[PDB]
Amino acid sequence: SEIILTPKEQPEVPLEAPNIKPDVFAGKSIEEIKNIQIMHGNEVVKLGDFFEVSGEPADAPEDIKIIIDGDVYNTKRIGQEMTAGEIIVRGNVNMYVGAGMKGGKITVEGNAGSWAGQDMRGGEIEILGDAGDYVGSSYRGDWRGMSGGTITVHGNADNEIGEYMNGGKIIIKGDVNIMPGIHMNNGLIIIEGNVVARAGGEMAGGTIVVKGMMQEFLAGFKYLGVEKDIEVDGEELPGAFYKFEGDHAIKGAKGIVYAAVGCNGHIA
Amino acid sequence: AIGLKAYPELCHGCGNCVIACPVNALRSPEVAGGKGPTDDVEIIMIVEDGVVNIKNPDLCGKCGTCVESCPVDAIRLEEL
Amino acid sequence: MEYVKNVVCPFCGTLCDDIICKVEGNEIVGTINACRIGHSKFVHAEGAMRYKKPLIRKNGEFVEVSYDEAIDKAAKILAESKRPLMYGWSCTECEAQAVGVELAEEAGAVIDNTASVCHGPSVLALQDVGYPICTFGEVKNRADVVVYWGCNPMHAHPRHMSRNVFARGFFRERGRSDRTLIVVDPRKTDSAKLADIHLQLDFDRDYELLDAMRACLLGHEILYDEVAGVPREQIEEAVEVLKNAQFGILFFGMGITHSRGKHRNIDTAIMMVQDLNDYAKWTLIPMRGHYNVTGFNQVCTWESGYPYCVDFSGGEPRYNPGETGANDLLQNREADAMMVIASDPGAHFPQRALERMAEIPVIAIEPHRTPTTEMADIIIPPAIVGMEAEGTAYRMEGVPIRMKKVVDSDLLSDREILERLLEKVREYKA
Amino acid sequence: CKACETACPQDAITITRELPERKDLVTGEIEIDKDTCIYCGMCEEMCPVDAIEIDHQTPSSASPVVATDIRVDEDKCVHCGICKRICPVDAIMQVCRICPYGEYEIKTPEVTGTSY
Amino acid sequence: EYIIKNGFVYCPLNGVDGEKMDICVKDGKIVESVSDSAKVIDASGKIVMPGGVDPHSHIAGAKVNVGRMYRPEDSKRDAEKFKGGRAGSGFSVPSTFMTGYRYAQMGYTTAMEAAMPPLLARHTHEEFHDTPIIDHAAYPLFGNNWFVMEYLKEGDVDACAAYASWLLRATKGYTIKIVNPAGTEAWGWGGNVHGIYDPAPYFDITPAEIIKGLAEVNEKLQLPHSIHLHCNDLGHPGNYETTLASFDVPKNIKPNPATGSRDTVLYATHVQFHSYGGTTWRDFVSEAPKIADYVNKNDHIVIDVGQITLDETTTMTADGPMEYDLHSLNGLKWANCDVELETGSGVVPFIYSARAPVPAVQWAIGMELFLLIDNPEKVCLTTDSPNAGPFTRYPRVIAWLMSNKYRMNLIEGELHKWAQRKSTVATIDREYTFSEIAQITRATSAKVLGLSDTKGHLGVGADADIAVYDINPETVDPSAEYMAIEEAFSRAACVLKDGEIVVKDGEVVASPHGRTYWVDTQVDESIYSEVLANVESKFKQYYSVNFANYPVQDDYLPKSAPVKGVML
Amino acid sequence: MRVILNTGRTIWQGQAIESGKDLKMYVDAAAIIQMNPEMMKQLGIAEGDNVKVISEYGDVVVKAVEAKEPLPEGMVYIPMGPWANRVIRPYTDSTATPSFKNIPVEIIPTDEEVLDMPTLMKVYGKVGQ
Ligand SMILES: Nc1nc2c(c(=O)[nH]1)N[C@H]1C(S)=C(S)[C@@H](COP(=O)(O)OP(=O)(O)OC[C@H]3O[C@@H](n4cnc5c(=O)[nH]c(N)nc54)[C@H](O)[C@@H]3O)O[C@H]1N2
Ligand SMILES: Nc1nc2c(c(=O)[nH]1)N[C@H]1C(S)=C(S)[C@@H](COP(=O)(O)OP(=O)(O)OC[C@H]3O[C@@H](n4cnc5c(=O)[nH]c(N)nc54)[C@H](O)[C@@H]3O)O[C@H]1N2
Ligand code: SF4
Ligand code: SF4
Ligand code: SF4
Ligand code: SF4
Ligand code: SF4
Ligand code: SF4
Ligand SMILES: [Cl-]
Ligand SMILES: [K+]
Ligand SMILES: [K+]
Ligand SMILES: [K+]
Ligand SMILES: [K+]
Ligand SMILES: [K+]
Ligand SMILES: [K+]
Ligand SMILES: [Mg+2]
Ligand code: NA
Ligand SMILES: [S]
Ligand SMILES: [W+6]
Ligand SMILES: [Zn+2]
Ligand SMILES: [Zn+2]
Repeated sequence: SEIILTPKEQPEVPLEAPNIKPDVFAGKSIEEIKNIQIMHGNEVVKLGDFFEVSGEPADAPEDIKIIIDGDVYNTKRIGQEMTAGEIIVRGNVNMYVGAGMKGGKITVEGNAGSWAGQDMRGGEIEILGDAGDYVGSSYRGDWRGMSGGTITVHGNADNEIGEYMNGGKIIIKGDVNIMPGIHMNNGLIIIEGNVVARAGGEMAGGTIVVKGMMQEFLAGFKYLGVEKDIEVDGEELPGAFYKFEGDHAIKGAKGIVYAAVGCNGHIA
Repeated sequence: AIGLKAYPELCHGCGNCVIACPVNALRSPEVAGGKGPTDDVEIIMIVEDGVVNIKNPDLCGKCGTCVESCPVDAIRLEEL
Repeated sequence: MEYVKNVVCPFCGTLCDDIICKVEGNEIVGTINACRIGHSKFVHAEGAMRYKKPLIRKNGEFVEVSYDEAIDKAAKILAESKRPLMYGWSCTECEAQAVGVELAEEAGAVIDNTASVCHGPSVLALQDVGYPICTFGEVKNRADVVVYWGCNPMHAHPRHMSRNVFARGFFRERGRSDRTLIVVDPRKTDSAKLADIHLQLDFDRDYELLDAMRACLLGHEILYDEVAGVPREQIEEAVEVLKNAQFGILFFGMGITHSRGKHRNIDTAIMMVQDLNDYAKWTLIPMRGHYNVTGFNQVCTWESGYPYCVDFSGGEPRYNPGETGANDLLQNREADAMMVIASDPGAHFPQRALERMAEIPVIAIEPHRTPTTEMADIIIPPAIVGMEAEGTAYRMEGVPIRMKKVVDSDLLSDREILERLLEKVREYKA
Repeated sequence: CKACETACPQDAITITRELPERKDLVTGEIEIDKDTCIYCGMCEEMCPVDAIEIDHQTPSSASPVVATDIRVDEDKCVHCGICKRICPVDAIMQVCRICPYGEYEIKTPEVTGTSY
Repeated sequence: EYIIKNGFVYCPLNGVDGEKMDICVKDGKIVESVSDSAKVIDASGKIVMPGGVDPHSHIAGAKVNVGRMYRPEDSKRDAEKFKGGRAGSGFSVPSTFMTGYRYAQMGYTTAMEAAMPPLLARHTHEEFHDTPIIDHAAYPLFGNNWFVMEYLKEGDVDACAAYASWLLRATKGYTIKIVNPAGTEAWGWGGNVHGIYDPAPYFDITPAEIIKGLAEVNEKLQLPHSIHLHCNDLGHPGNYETTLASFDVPKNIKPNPATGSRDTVLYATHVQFHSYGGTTWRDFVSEAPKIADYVNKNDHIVIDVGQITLDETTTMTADGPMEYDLHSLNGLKWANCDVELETGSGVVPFIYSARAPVPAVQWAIGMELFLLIDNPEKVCLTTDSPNAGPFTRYPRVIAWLMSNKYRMNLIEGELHKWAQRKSTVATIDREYTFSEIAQITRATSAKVLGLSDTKGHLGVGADADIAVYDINPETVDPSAEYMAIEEAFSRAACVLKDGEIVVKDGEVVASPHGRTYWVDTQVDESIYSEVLANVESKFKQYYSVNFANYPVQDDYLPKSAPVKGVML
Repeated sequence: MRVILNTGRTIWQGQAIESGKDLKMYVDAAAIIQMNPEMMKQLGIAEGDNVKVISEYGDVVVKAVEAKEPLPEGMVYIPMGPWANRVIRPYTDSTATPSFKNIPVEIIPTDEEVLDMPTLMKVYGKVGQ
């Protein structure tokens, strides 16, 4: 069930380890896991070369729990496209944690880099620290992004979280920077802290909730008034919210920004 | 008398005056179309070694169009 | 003295091809038609260092070596590197850029051009929402409304206005008088001084202004009574100017790629240009900087499928700007070696990236003394494209024009240097 | 009514209300014959709700007119009749329909809103 | 030399239909006999055909690379690196090295880029240099050219013929391409033309007059290929009448190639998109029977279909106004490029979902065109790649044509029922033979392009461009085993290119550069000098480059292969 | 004084880079800060006086110059170059492109000298290899 990865000294040239996921670890002895391939720059190497490996094997990915007992700030793509099981990282991760994930759960106990949960389809990612740009985003050029799952950031995130979101749910308990929900089509974003600017820029649908303060907003939204005790995608919200519909720079736009009245009188 | 005078040290070589001038336009179809002349032509001024350079001041009719086209006051109509 | 005509200028993306070069001896001593910048490249400035031979830094002091030694030391650096960065490209010709793509492939390198510090954000935006452009000739002969948005052509593309605005076109015989000129810039630039309309908006607020403009355009009311420092009433007056155009061209530049929002500033601008076409013909052109930044993005795209920030580490080409871009690898300390060609990141990268260049092997294929050569370990001087070497370059709107060889040089061209660098990188890997 | 919002010594109250649009409390027809119109501007000046707009210009030999268009914005017009009475060349046709057709064409206003 | 022994040879131009027979090759040519020291390629139980010849694809140029550059998501879905060769990416619009490799894998050895803007011609030729193996050519665009419109309005066909002569030499091009004539010029102001009698703004010449005049020019310079027509009113319900009217305009022009065996004056491309009935998208119906029957009765026309492959792909055309309309419909990212005095272009992604009613009907229309046209010598296999689908799907198009079962499985399953209700595809039981497919993938294209002396056939004198497919026609059934047909035409067992082995067991094993065919024409000195004096005058006034820098220089053609039009 | 730092092109800085970045011409064209005349008087400086520019990200000494292209109130202009790039914002927000324009900085007069091109680069401390 529990397979322990203890990281050695992390390299300046980052690692790419898409193969660190329950789906690959299933049905493998400890030694075969040491021999799983990962990338180290432009060189193909073995997982054993940068991690000690202990624990007990298992045949099915849902019964597998990967624990990375140490900081892995310079390894990318952990949990990429995992379908089941669990990953727990006792430290930081780099980019693409859980990208393309379909099921299971990842817990990062420190920070995550950009593109955490890119193209997410299902499952859960929980990041106890701060996150980078493009939480739950799409890929360059693609107009179809995240379609399902849950991402929860307990710290702060940066720019363009939920870029082209098309389903699922992102929760930032901290602050975000600019353009949360840019080009959103569907889904739910809840920012419990503040937003600097451009919440919902060019969104066509979906719902963004801001419980803190938006320093600036966008003139393409129509003010519809105030709603109390709204409930969105199975989530219960107390208090009153200023309600906006946009972004009417986009044709047929039906997106909704809710902004808490207590800190957003200047937005109305 | 009022005449055309160049201040090359302030000049950008941008070519707006060369193209804007109707005398230059009349004599050189390429200048009329915004190009520097490649044909040999006698026109009022050209951009040479990166700056405006007056070659035939006698053809200047002091209309003022070039001056309107210069943003940095590098070509002017003034005494002498 | 010799007068060489129809020369193509090797500086900015205007890529003027009507330059006259004055040649005395085997040397370019003057120009005609070239602007102040173009002239300064063609002619040698006295006291300016023109490297005659390769150089290598042996601990703390530069020593002249031969081409074979410098290339050999450079090839070994790239061969043994596990995350090499191959950056620059915009100021050489396309066939050298093609060799660079193959060399990045062989070395498992990341190849990237100045787009990553320039109109890269426009690339990201056009990949997401589109790219409605035209060539200079349609502007000159058709353009009814000409906008310069966050660009200062009088200082950065000096002949751009004379060739596209003051020029008399087929349907625009009166040149400047037939066109409404609009400039959008927080400064009253010398370009803005010539404008009929100068929107002197608040900096970092273009995205907000473009949102109001687009909502208005599609029939909606503007929420706030002032946006980006521009009162509601003139937002609407400006949208009407654009809607009533017969042919509109939006030239845009660094004012919105470097500004807050970056690629999303270009995004909202493009889509407005797109939507304006239900009322009036409208198109846009990014004011690409170097005379052949566009040429690299073309070559790299058609050879690999991606335009810049291309990572060959896995063999396969991969592409994610923000991870695989020059400044990303340097500032996050991923790159363990760097090869610069035809570019000056020492002068033109931010502090945090220079801190990393101080720690790693830097190769510089460069003819002149620059801040990058001051940070370089190996210096390899080449023949200069457009003066001493010929090849393809691409104008800012995609028009291909061949650079000319005007005078001879004993130095090797970029292409020859890269092909020798590529041969011996293969030697080491075998 | 928002009395409590005003009265609250702590500004603790938010009262919102959506009022009907002006067009929906008013009914009539208005047309301007622009060929008859000589652009004297008197209707634009007298219109108390600024519903009439004239595209003024300086004449040129190509366009020897002092204006190129005139328009009435029916989102603003309340059909008071002033313009039609002041027009020196009777180029404006205007009739209010409130009294004959008001029951059918003007919906009784529903005033909506919330409190917090 | 090589001897390829005991293969079932299919070569329609020389009337060989599956005979067991050996093909002899020496120094890049097919020969009558070779020394017994020749190397043997065993084709026992396998099909032997000429190298494929694609007459219409978008593989090299500005319009193509915009599609590549602005679709990184298309590259991420399909990125590859073969051990011996160059990396590449792009499912719908592959990079150049991938493009040549993948034509080669399916046994194609010649492919023509169908739309090149003259001012951007260096771009096309540069991408050709990086496209391995295939011989190639490019079609410059003329149907919205300012010089063409001005000359033909005055009725001066001789001057237009001199202009075209100069332009084909200067851009190193091969055919007079025509896309939405006059309409793309109208798109320069944001409009379009509707029907063949609707003139462009200012220039005041109709589509019909442009088509006729250029057909006239085409044969007056005795070009190997005919005019290559992309009709007005593309992709709109009810346009079949505009198409049929278009087909009649040059019928009274007499073909006159100086090179090759072409006997047709009109080549109509991807006409599936021009076979639409109804009046809006909801009463949209197929009118391919009327189109197919026009083709059957008439001898002056060759077509290609532009078959829907039911993929997520990318559209890219010189039909600017149409692409903006398509972007208006599907809301997806849109690129555009108007080229001064010459043409325009647009690029939009499109998802041809089988479950959607409109793509279902369009799929049927193309199948109807293949099958209701009786004579394969009048039709070519195309997907207007990538507009209707990537060229990698030619084997699937073959499989569909060869199998009643494959089609009905798709009709009765994923295809929207509009394919049955709004077309006749379900009632059509015809299956193509291996000979008819070799005709529509080799012979018709080679013949009509004027290359049948050296391409599209296995006779003595032909270039040694040959494909061997691992199919046994005596033992395998086209109809039931359709997935074996598709898989086998996808990865050729052996391919030779100019006598050299370039593919083995589906894998690319060599990367030679192919030739660039262009057309060499000569016109009376006096006509030519006067036109070039006029051309240089408009360059000085109205172009944004200088006349001296415009023509494609010789270094862009390392492998120049001129073909003769009219001389002296 | 807190001001907004904007950076970019100048015809003189273009002439200088194509003449030579080792030349004095380049320091004169790129090691400068353009200011409105009212702001220079607010700071008590004249043309030719030097200014210390400090930001969250670095610090630099540049020569004060009166802007011939007027700036909005509160904005200053340093041409693109290594002096400006001592102080502008490096982060790319996952786009690869730094924030070269519109950066909050603190400016104060100084008697320190402007660093010439090779001396400025030694601040980064290049170690050979
Ligand atoms: N603060 C700030 N910083 C910026 C910007 C800004 O606006 N503000 N702008 C950014 C932008 S857009 C850009 S593009 C960069 C500038 O991009 P850079 O590439 O740094 O621009 P240059 O300094 O002109 O560098 C071009 C170099 O190529 C050399 N060269 C010329 N011809 C040839 C040739 O044929 N072969 C070779 N090998 N070399 C040749 C020249 O000597 C010169 O050193 O600056 C960026 N940095
Ligand atoms: N002389 C010279 N010419 C050059 C170069 C050079 O170094 N020197 N380099 C070349 C290169 S690489 C390039 S990319 C081009 C670049 O050409 P440009 O795009 O003109 O680049 P910049 O001059 O950096 O910026 C142009 C304008 O953007 C404005 N701006 C700043 N902030 C904002 C904002 O928030 N909103 C708006 N709307 N505008 C803003 C600035 O005021 C400035 O006037 O120039 C090329 N030409
Ligand atoms: S003045 Fe009138 S004429 Fe004399 S130059 Fe300037 S423009 Fe040409
Ligand atoms: S003068 Fe004013 S305009 Fe004529 S060039 Fe020198 S600068 Fe450009
Ligand atoms: S403009 Fe750009 S290109 Fe035309 S000259 Fe001055 S610099 Fe060389
Ligand atoms: S409560 Fe509703 S009504 Fe009584 S006052 Fe406050 S608002 Fe007017
Ligand atoms: S008043 Fe009668 S005339 Fe004078 S303007 Fe209003 S309408 Fe035209
Ligand atoms: S009617 Fe009373 S209101 Fe309606 S327009 Fe004439 S005046 Fe202004
Ligand atoms: Cl000077
Ligand atoms: K002036
Ligand atoms: K120089
Ligand atoms: K109160
Ligand atoms: K009034
Ligand atoms: K691509
Ligand atoms: K055109
Ligand atoms: Mg995207
Ligand atoms: Na055309
Ligand atoms: S650039
Ligand atoms: W640039
Ligand atoms: Zn077509
Ligand atoms: Zn086509």
